[PDB]
Amino acid sequence: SEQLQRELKELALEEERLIQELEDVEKNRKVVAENLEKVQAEAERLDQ
Amino acid sequence: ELKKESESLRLKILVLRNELERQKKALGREVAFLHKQQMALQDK
Repeated sequence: SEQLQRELKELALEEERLIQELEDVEKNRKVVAENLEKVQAEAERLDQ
Repeated sequence: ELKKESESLRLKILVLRNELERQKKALGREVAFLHKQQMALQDK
């Protein structure tokens, strides 16, 4: 009953860490997309 | 009801792990593609 309460608290922290990690991966993917588009925009300029 | 609250969190965790793996794999591919394009521009 005590153990299971401590268990619940630790599971929530793990759930929260996974959510944060997913957020951070999305942040990264967004930057990569932005930078890709800048590189593609410049390539297109040069190819003309 | 703890046993239910525990199971709820365990299932949420399982789904998040799988989702995190899929997105990490996507990011990995996207980084490699960006680097390829950056280097192509550098090289030509």
